[PDB]
Amino acid sequence: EYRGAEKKLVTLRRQAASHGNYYLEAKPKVAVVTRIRGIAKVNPKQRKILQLLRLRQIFNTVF
Amino acid sequence: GVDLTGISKKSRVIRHHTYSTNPYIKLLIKLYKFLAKRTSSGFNKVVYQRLIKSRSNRAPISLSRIAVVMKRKAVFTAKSKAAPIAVVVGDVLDDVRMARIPAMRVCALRFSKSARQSIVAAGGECLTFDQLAMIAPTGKNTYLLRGRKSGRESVRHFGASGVPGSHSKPYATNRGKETKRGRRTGRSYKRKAFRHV
Amino acid sequence: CAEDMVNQIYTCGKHFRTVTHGMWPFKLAPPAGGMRQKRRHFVEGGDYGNRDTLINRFLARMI
Amino acid sequence: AKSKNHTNHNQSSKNHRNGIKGPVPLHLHNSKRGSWLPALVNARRVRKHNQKAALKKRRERIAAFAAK
Amino acid sequence: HSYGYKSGTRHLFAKKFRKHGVPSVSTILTNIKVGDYVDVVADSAVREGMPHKYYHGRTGIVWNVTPRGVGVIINKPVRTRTLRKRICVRFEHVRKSRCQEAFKAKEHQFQAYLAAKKAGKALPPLQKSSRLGGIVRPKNVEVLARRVADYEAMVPY
Amino acid sequence: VKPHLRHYQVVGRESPSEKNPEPTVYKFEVFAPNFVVAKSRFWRMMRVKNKVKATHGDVLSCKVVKDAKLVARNYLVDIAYYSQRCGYTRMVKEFRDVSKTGAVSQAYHDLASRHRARYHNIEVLNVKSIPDHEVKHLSIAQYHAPNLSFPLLQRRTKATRKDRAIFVKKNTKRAVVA
RNA sequence: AUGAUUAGAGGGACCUAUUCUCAAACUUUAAAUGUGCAAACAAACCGUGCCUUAGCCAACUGCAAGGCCGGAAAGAAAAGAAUUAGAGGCACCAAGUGGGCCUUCUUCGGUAAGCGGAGCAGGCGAUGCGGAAUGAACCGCUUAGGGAUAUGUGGCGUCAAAACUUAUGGGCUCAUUCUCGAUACGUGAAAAGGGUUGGUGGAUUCCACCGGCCCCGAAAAUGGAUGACGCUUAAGCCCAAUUAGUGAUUGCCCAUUAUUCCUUUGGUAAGGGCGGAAACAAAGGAGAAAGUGUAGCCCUUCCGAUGUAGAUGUGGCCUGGAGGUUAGGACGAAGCUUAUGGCGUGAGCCUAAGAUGGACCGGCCUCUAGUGCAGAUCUUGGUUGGCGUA
RNA sequence: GGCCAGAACCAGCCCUACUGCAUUAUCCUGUCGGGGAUCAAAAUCCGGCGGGCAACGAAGUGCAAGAAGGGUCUUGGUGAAAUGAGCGGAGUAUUUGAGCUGCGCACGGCGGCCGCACGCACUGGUUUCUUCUCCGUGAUGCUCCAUGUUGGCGA
Ligand SMILES: [K+]
Ligand SMILES: [K+]
Ligand SMILES: [Mg+2]
Ligand SMILES: [Mg+2]
Ligand SMILES: [Mg+2]
Ligand SMILES: [Mg+2]
Ligand SMILES: [Mg+2]
Ligand SMILES: [Mg+2]
Ligand SMILES: [Mg+2]
Ligand SMILES: [Mg+2]
Ligand SMILES: [Mg+2]
Ligand SMILES: [Mg+2]
Ligand SMILES: [Mg+2]
Ligand SMILES: [Mg+2]
Ligand SMILES: [Mg+2]
Ligand SMILES: [Mg+2]
Ligand SMILES: [Mg+2]
Ligand SMILES: [Mg+2]
Ligand code: NA
Ligand code: NA
Ligand code: NA
Repeated sequence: EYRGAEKKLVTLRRQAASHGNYYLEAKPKVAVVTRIRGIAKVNPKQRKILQLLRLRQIFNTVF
Repeated sequence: GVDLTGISKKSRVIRHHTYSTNPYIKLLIKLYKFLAKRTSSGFNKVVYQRLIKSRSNRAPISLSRIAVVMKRKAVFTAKSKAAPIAVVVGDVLDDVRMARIPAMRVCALRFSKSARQSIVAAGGECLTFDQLAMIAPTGKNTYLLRGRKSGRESVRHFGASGVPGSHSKPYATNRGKETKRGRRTGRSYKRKAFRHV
Repeated sequence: CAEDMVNQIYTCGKHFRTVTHGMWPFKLAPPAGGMRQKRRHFVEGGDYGNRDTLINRFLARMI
Repeated sequence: AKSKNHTNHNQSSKNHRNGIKGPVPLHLHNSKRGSWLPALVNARRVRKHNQKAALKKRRERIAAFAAK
Repeated sequence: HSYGYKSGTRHLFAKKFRKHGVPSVSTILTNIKVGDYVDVVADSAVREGMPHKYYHGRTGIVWNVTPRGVGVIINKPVRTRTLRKRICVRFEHVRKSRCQEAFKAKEHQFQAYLAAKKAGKALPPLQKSSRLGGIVRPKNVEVLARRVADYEAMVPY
Repeated sequence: VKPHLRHYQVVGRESPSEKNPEPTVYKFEVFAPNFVVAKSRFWRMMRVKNKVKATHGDVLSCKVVKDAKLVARNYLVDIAYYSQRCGYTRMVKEFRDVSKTGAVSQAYHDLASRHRARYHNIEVLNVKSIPDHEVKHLSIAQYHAPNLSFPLLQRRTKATRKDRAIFVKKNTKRAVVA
């Protein structure tokens, strides 16, 4: 499935490009988020968001 | 470091061993810790939790309350089936206001002497928890019961009595003292009997 | 299986929440080679922004 | 001497320490005391009748169960 | 020092420009029932049964209806808890609240869909995500660039 | 060393809606260190020119434009920078380079050196290879004379890193401490 | 609109159209950030379903309220269509606090202040560690005790780990007794002006104008401070790299951080085993307790671990007596001495040796109290440097 | 020998060495015209036209999914459960990519006619070349501790 999906995207881009058109890529659905700061001096809203993201420690990472 | 803000708020105070010095309570706790670990019964689990509890939290029960609830269960119960064994992890006390009770099987930690006499004279029998473990090892066909604690004097004294909507008793040795300013409209003000929550 | 979780995560499948919620948050090492500036946005020459797919280089050094 | 009178500086922190507890659900503590008296009186009459109907319904249920 | 009942209400309890006047007939004719969600908005032209300034712009449930008044339960934080304050106002200071309009529409749509599926009728077509990719065929294609005239123009004088 | 800036073409548009069903497509040159920066600059231009925010727009394509073959050329760089004291200053400078990215990276280093102007306050209006006879400054024009030749004087030819020494005998290459 | 306000123009003033300027106690308009409510399980929806009511309505099968009887419930679709290190509720009994201070944005009084007063939020106080030479509060990171690896902030000429002074990177800069520069917070400056090399617009190389760096403007009291030396093909400033137009996207050095390994300890802890498995002597061993807590029954697993004031726990330590139970002592009790080892995270325990002593006393369970000292210008006794001094 | 040290292997970690897919066009090349410059040229540059892969290790552009030498005084062991692509047995094959191919269906122009870059289904055909694949061990072990090699020192 992965190989076929990438090949179909390649073909779609080639066909768009060959006629002066464009291929708008699908919006990414998944983000990978890693915390890059320690736990000091965090304001309440940011603290709450990072807790709901389960990013409670530096270099913790989620999808 | 990991941000665990007030993680100590989520820790709960639960009794996990008994403060009792009674060796027989300890034997019963052994028996029912084994039964709660090695069986699927919820009855054994709750019996174990109640067995390790403080005496204040094992409120006593009256014989009349047992009889009334066993009657409410007996109707809508097929007359083929036998009455359940009433189980209380606590004390059964006699009741002078109910002379006529049916034959009931009751298991309790302790019976008052007059309660035991009344139960036997009505045709029932008083069980101990080891006999119950022998004949109902998973508590099938039992009625777990708790005594009442809301009528306690300490409960009646809890909270400030001078705030609106409170009807707690004050800590006072002299009943006639503290019947003036704060309790009558003609003495400055009266604490309000009702307040919307 | 592992590839079931990988597929659910990667394609944002109908069990994305079940799979990610069922995992412990990922606990990563600091990026070998270091960062640029944790206090500046990636666009400003720092590290804290949305860096699109260059997050994969970052995570490769971290994983 | 002369010193600081008022500040609210640490107070929302303290209030959020054990959180701002949310309100009691509306279906709890919904006492009708003090509301419009005529409607209250009528509703009390209906409630008395409904208690009587519950008692009769339980009696009939006991009889019908005992029939089986 | 001054903390009156209506302290600091100069702009709060004031009519909007060219919108002065006594409340309207629709307000008189609206029926308020116990359990209705209402917005508490003070009408500055009445000055009877007017809510305290705190409750302006709060939404609560009606607990009581009197011949000329409405009892509303309003949440109010104080220290570490939120109380349920029962305020008494005249009906002119409440508006039928629209806070549950989307939820009522959703429930109505679900009942309608259930009825249609029971009847075997045609369900509406599904909306599609605009975020999926595809071919773009442009009509006009222009160069996006900074020119000299921009710096020339955004200088005054 | 190779230029620190790459040559990007970012093609994007506002997302089509009910108010704009076939939105215009914009092509944007920009010289940036990576494509994330290139798209950031593209959205800045879209915002400040077409009033289109990135939160309501699409990126149709973001590609590096390859450099041509390396030839000693003259480059006209039309460039602008902002400073608080003087506002926007636009200049047209000439550079000797071998690529457009080389000329633009050189222009950025030059603006940083002689005007203390950093990357994000600089907009490149146009870079263009021009013929020699259209070169205006003598410091660039001197470099395309037919008989251009010069010695290499005052050079600091450091040794290869492996053969570098701390102490050397005065008139030999005999390393003493290394 | 209300107030303040300059000037002309048209019918000395008035008017009419505006025009120069504007307000904490003016405003038509009007953000950002905010702030209420809702988003299906004691609820809501459907039936014109039944009962009840001294409720409303002229009556009603309509409206209101409480119930009963059922039906249906993507248990909340699809359209970006949430997330949770997301068990909610309810009590009881108590401590310390009730002098704060700093910073970021917003600010009020004040010429100003390391001044005084507020709002929001993070801090120090109560907290170290790494970094800014130094600093309660700045940057980084916050802490069981240990290793490895990798980072953060900050660095990579010596001091001082790191470019043994990196590049096969571009520019700019000269400074004479105040030392140019390398000073985030912050800790050395203005109005104004003039070497070099950049820009813009005109004129025939010069005219004006605008930047960069440097210079002048720039005067204080012990000798002195980019931290010191020094550095000028920088070891300075702006910019940009990672072994360099070769062929791809981690140069290097430092944390009480991150990852991982090992050990401890405690859980709102999570699981197993515990009916001796069968046999088995000396010239594979041993253990296996149904258990809060011990040398913890035993094994496995996960997570947390700092802390002033303060709270609480501990088959936690220690001292004088009592009820018990077990011991020891003239072949040497108590006390006392220690480069006197062992055990315990620790309070401490125990052994050894006295070339000490001379007669009582240890362990364990429970009971009990005048029960633990470094400081109170603490009490009493003794000693002591000053001092072979005045 | 329960002490010091050195080499071997094992298991687990940690550094290696080895790189495929897509993209390039504001690009590459030939020739006309101009324009340039010096003694004359060529070149730098601009428009056409015909061709195209700049293919060295092409390009410092996006994503990489490449199994198995050296480190462990940074761990524990020497087979007192080797659970394995690594051990022990069997087979010389299955099947997964790369190719170039069939039917529709999707997918791109002009409105069914073309194409189709190797998309989906038929797990299609082929196999031209590239892989190794298939079985096996409970605990009648509840727990803990006990097993190599070579010297040095120790009689
Ligand atoms: K290290
Ligand atoms: K544990
Ligand atoms: Mg750094
Ligand atoms: Mg900061
Ligand atoms: Mg005070
Ligand atoms: Mg207003
Ligand atoms: Mg208290
Ligand atoms: Mg204090
Ligand atoms: Mg320091
Ligand atoms: Mg060094
Ligand atoms: Mg150097
Ligand atoms: Mg220094
Ligand atoms: Mg642990
Ligand atoms: Mg602690
Ligand atoms: Mg304390
Ligand atoms: Mg005593
Ligand atoms: Mg004493
Ligand atoms: Mg002390
Ligand atoms: Na800290
Ligand atoms: Na240089
Ligand atoms: Na003492």
